[PDB]
Amino acid sequence: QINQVRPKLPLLKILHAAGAQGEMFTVKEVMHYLGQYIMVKQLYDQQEQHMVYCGGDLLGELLGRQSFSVKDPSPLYDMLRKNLVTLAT
Ligand SMILES: CC(C)Oc1cc(C#N)ccc1C1=N[C@@H](c2cccc(Cl)c2)[C@@H](c2ccc(Cl)cc2)N1C(=O)N1CCNC(=O)C1
Repeated sequence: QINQVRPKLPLLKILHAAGAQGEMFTVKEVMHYLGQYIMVKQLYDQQEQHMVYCGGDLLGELLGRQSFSVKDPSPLYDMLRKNLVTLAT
């Protein structure tokens, strides 16, 4: 057993649509399922594989924006700030 926290139903949907290893994880575990989700869903640019385009996806509707970069993680962590509680203080 993991001994960690469950994100809300829409966010858990992204992670399960990716194939997550439970319903209880840390920020660093939950966000790893986004990387595998995009790699399976191939939501990145043809020109820039590290640039992500979630427009029309559940992950995009949940982000509230069609795009972010592997070099700019900020809006993911902000979508977690209010969806997911962590050990961090
Ligand atoms: C899925 C595409 C976009 O990912 C990549 C492609 C490239 C290129 N060119 C370079 C890097 C990745 C990358 N970098 C990480 C990452 C770590 C920390 C922060 C962030 Cl934001 C990203 C993580 C990932 C995790 C969450 C998300 Cl939301 C998206 C992507 N991520 C991967 O999931 N990877 C890299 C390793 N092998 C794989 O098969 C997939």
